[PDB]
Parts: sequence; structure tokens; C-alpha cells
Amino acid sequence: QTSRVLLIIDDSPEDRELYRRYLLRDRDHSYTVLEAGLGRRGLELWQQHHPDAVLLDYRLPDLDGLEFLAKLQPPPQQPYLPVIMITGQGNEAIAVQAMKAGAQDYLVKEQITPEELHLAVNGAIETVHLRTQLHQRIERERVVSQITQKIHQTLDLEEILQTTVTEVRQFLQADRVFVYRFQPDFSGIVVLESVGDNCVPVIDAQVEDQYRGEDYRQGRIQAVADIYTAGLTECHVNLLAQFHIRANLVVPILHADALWGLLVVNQCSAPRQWQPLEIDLLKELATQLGIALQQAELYQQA
Amino acid sequence: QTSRVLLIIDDSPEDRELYRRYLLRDRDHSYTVLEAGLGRRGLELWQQHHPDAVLLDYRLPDLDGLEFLAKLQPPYLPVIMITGQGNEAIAVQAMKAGAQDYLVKEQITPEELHLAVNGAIETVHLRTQLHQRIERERVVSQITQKIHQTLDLEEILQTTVTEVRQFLQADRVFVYRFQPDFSGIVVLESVGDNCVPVIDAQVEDQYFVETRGEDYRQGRIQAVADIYTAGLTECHVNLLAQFHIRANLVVPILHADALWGLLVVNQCSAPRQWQPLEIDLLKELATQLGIALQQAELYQQ
Ligand SMILES: CCC1=C(C)/C(=C\C2=NC(=C\c3[nH]c(/C=C4\NC(=O)[C@H](C)[C@H]4CC)c(C)c3CCC(=O)O)/C(CCC(=O)O)=C2C)NC1=O
Ligand SMILES: CCC1=C(C)/C(=C\C2=NC(=C\c3[nH]c(/C=C4\NC(=O)[C@H](C)[C@H]4CC)c(C)c3CCC(=O)O)/C(CCC(=O)O)=C2C)NC1=O
Ligand code: BEF
Ligand SMILES: [Mg+2]
Ligand SMILES: [Mg+2]
Ligand SMILES: [Mg+2]
Ligand SMILES: [Mg+2]
Repeated sequence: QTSRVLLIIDDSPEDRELYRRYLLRDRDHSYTVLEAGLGRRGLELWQQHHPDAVLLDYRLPDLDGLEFLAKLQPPPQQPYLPVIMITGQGNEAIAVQAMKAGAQDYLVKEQITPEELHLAVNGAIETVHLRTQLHQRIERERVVSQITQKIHQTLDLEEILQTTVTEVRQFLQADRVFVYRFQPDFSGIVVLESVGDNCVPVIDAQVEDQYRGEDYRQGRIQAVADIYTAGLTECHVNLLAQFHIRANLVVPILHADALWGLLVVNQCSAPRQWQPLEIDLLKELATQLGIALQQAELYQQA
Repeated sequence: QTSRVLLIIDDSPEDRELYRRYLLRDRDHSYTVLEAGLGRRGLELWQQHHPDAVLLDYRLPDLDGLEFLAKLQPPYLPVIMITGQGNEAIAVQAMKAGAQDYLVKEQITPEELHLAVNGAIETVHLRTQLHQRIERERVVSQITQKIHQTLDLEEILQTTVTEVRQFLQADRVFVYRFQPDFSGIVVLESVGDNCVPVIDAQVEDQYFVETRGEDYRQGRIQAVADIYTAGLTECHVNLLAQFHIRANLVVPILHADALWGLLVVNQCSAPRQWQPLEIDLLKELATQLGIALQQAELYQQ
């Protein structure tokens, strides 16, 4: 089977073949290798087939490796380049500029062993992952921290709610995020919504659906990757599909101990396996809303 | 020109000297170089100096490279294994044992060495930041949870103080509440044995009665690494010195727009540089305490 897809860009065919053979010496992974001899073709292959790692030559006919890294645009989800510059025509200065341009590692051509190549590719892939994890931790901290500041400033509840749904949708890159407030009637209306183009907006287009909030009062969440494989009742499925909802993430909002409403995230383009980081964030945000809700009524009865 | 401390562990005096000369050629960092010809002394020097990076020769008289790594106790090792050509099998085992990179003794160039040392420090730094952020988020979440559950100030304060002292691994954290006349009084305190408790022994300082802490009220933060090198006023350093305070971190706690108190962190065993991430953590927590203060005050009325 294929475990890793790797893109080699080098105007030397024999050099590409050498890497190809060395990679086969790796007993941990099986590499599928894309080859390109020109920088522009390398860009096309990268953009089209999303290799897990890139071996990038410095001196190429159409453009040098440094120009290449500058043109290389990383996908929103993981914005770091798994690129290893390998050159027989380079120095520590080019190495520094390569590292600055987004390369993860830098190798001299003559000294490359199979094992060195393996570890450089492993290191590049792992380092990109590491930077990505750190990148998201920072963004998650910013979102949570921003809401805390708004509560502390005693900003109106809906501004806090509007900021919440907007910022959490941008972070998750989801198609729709909305707050679903319950009434004393136990009826619920979508109070607030942040929606892209993949979803049918429901803020206005909405007639009431009724439910048993035993789980949501207990603080339990619903994490559905695919509405068609979650074993939902078909009526429930029909309703979600009617709004093109494919993946569903529901987090309960608790004011006092009463169930106030729901913090809901939707993917409408395709199914989506919700990740621990994403769920933990929504939970924290839900808790903060519960705080803001309590502050609101204490201020009102003052 | 930031300073770096590197530990070289090799039983060949000529090899150690060679790498030393190679490190010095790098002009982006100034290298303090420590040397050990035996693994035992290497481990010893590692324990004492906490070097930014380690060059570990595989073949030592008393250990091999892999045996060395196993004897290490950190959270991630900035170790570069140095092995001879033909022994690349050892290199793979080394990575799985904690090493960040490896070098082939015969193909060692100064440029190559610099990249490896940079990369090792870079990678270890990233994991440390990631680990710190995960821990940092846990502390913010706990205080967020307790505020949502109860409006009990002293318990929220207690949880806060206790939690940030453990995260920072500081010698003392305490809350300094103001009186209406802007006299202060340490109301809560979490402390180890490195710092003598000041919870009942407070010397009442009245600096703030003239100033009414207006600077702190706007959001001034004090982050002093060493009270003896911070250019503090002679009377101020002596007060901190009385309580063995070496490093000082003060963040204002504000209820609404009025100064309420101070969240203070002390290092007493040694000078301590306060990191942006650490400072940011205290800033957020003071904001959280202000929120707790707001609801607790409204709860009474
Ligand atoms: C704009 C968006 C909007 C929604 C999403 C909404 C209704 C809606 N129905 C829900 C659940 C549900 N709704 C139904 C069932 C039904 N629903 C029906 O319209 C039926 C009559 C019925 C079949 C009996 C069920 C079974 C659930 C899940 C209850 C549970 O197990 O938690 C939920 C919470 C769980 C989820 O979102 O998946 C909502 C928010 N009304 C809205 O305006
Ligand atoms: C247990 C620990 C404890 C402390 C730290 C405390 C007093 C104390 N004095 C402070 C500031 C200060 N204290 C002084 C001055 C003085 N202070 C004096 O005791 C003098 C009489 C005097 C010289 C005139 C000054 C000038 C500051 C201002 C520090 C600043 O500007 O941040 C501060 C806040 C800033 C800081 O901690 O550096 C405290 C908490 N009393 C305590 O029980
Ligand atoms: F032609 Be490449 F820079 F080895
Ligand atoms: Mg070339
Ligand atoms: Mg040796
Ligand atoms: Mg290397
Ligand atoms: Mg690395």
C-alpha cells in the first residue's frame, strides 16, 4: 500500500532516480514518487496532488528553488511547507534563505545516504505537523481570550454571541455555526447564525421543530461525522438534509443549571470527523457563554 | 547575538576541539562550550548546566550512545548523535530514543553542524511551546469552569493562585487585595519552601496611598528578572530582599475600571526571565478574576 506521497523536483533525471532508489531502502514507509524537472511543473503537481513531502532542487532551469518556495502556497488547514531543499550547488547562506522561505531541512547532494534521506523526510513531515499543532493552539487561545475580554468589558450579550459564532466558524473553517436558544415553551429558535455558501441559511428560513434534553442538561455533546451513518431517526435525517447539513456538532449552553440553548456547528460540503481540539474549544466557549449569561441577568436585576 | 550553551561528549580530545572550532565559526550565536570525555561526566554536566544542545559521540569508553540516551531524565532532548560512517543503523535507533538529529563523523562540515544544532534547538523549542500551551489552556479552562459553577471569590482565587504556581513552577504566588485607602494586604498565598511565607508576616507597605495605584489601574505590569539589576529604588529592593524575592511578576486585578488588587509571582531561588507566554497567562487570569469579582459584587446587591 501507499503510506506517503513524495514530490521530487530536479532538472537531473539521474538524481531523481537516485532518491527514488534510496527511498525504497526505507522499511517504515512505501513512497509514491512524483517527478518534475522544471519548477513550474513542480508547482502544478504540488497544487494538484498534494504530496506529503517535497524534495526541491535549488538550481532549476525556469526558476531557482528559492523562487519556488515563495510561490508555493500552503493549504489553510496545514500552512507549513514539508519541503526539503537538496542541492549540489548550495551554501549555508542559501540554506539559511531556504529555511527562512519555509523549507524544513537542507541537504547537500554528495553526502546523502538512504538513511539520512529517510530521517530528513520524517523530520520534515513531523515538523510541519508540530508547527500546525502549535498554530492552532495559538488561534484557539486567541478566540477564547477574546470572549473573556468582552465579558469582562460587560459588552451586550448578542455582541458576545455574534463574536463567538463568527470567530469559531473561521477557526473551524466550517460551513455554518449558529446559536439555538430555547424558550419557556421548550420551543427553540435560531437566534444567531454565521454561514458560508455551502449551506442554506436558516436564520430566516425556519419553522419550529420540537424534541427530552436529559443529555444536554448533563452537558453531553453530539458529534456526528456523517448524518447517514450516525443511526439517526430518518425524520431527524430528513430535517438535517433539508438544510444540506452533512456533519453535525452540537454543544449545550448551560445558564445556571437550566438548559439555555445549543451551540451548533455544521459541515454542508462533506462529512467531517470532529477532532478533540475542536470539541474542547466549543465546550469551553459554551461554558463562557454560560458565564456571560449569568452576568447579564445579575446586571439586569441590579 | 544570543548566547548558547553546548555540551560536547566525546572521548577524543581532538574531535572535541574540532567541533569547538566549528561552533565558533557560527556568528549568529555565541557558544559556551562544555566538554566531557566520559558518558558519566556527560550525564553529570547535563544535569548541572542544562545545555541548549548536546553533541553525543556514539562510542564512549563507559557507554554507547544509546545506553546514554536511556540514562537521561528530563521534556525533550536536544541531542545530536555523532556516529561513524557505516553505522547508520545506530542513527535510526537514536532518533527513536530521543535524539533530534545525527551526523556522520567523517562528513562533518561546519555548515552542516550549524544546521543540526539550529534544527535540534528549533524542534525542541517547538515541542516545549506546544506542551506549555496545552498546560496553559488547562489552567485557563479550570478557572473558567469554577467561575461558571460558583461565585465564591476566595475559592476561585485559591484555585487560581495554586494553579499558576504549579504551571510556572514558581516559588511563590499571592493575591494582594487593596483597602479603600489603598493600603494593601496579602489575602491569599501559595508558596514552597524556597520562599519564606509572607501570609501572616506582611510588612505593611504604604507606597500606594499617595499614588492610589493609578499606573497599575491602567494596566501596568511589572516583570523583573533580577531585583538587584532592575534599577529599583533602594528601599524597594531591600523590602523584596527581606523576603528573599529575587524575580518579580506583578499583574493588576481590576474590578470594573477600578484597581482591586495585584496578582504577584515571585522567584526566590534564582533570577527568572518572565516569558511573554507566561505574562500573557497571568494577564488572562487577572481578567478572569475581574469577571469573578464582578459577579460576586453584583451577587451581594
Ligand atoms: C435551523 C435549524 C433547525 C434545527 C436544526 C432544528 C431542529 C432540531 N432538531 C433537533 C433534534 C431532533 N429533532 C428530532 C426529530 C424531529 N424533528 C422534526 O422536525 C421532526 C418532527 C422530528 C421527528 C420526530 C429529533 C429526533 C432530534 C434529535 C433528538 C436527540 O436525540 O437529541 C435538533 C438538535 C440536534 C441537531 O441539531 O441535530 C435541532 C436543533 N430546528 C431548526 O429550525
Ligand atoms: C510580602 C510581600 C510584600 C510586598 C511585596 C509588599 C509591598 C509592596 N510594595 C510594592 C511596591 C512598592 N513599594 C515601594 C516603596 C516602598 N515599599 C516600602 O516598604 C517602602 C517603605 C517603600 C520605600 C519608600 C515602591 C516605590 C513600590 C512601587 C513598585 C512599582 O513602582 O512597581 C508592591 C507592589 C509592586 C511590587 O511588588 O514590586 C508591593 C506588593 N508588602 C508585602 O508584605
Ligand atoms: F542543480 Be541543484 F542546485 F543541485
Ligand atoms: Mg539542478
Ligand atoms: Mg568515541
Ligand atoms: Mg540534517
Ligand atoms: Mg529538525
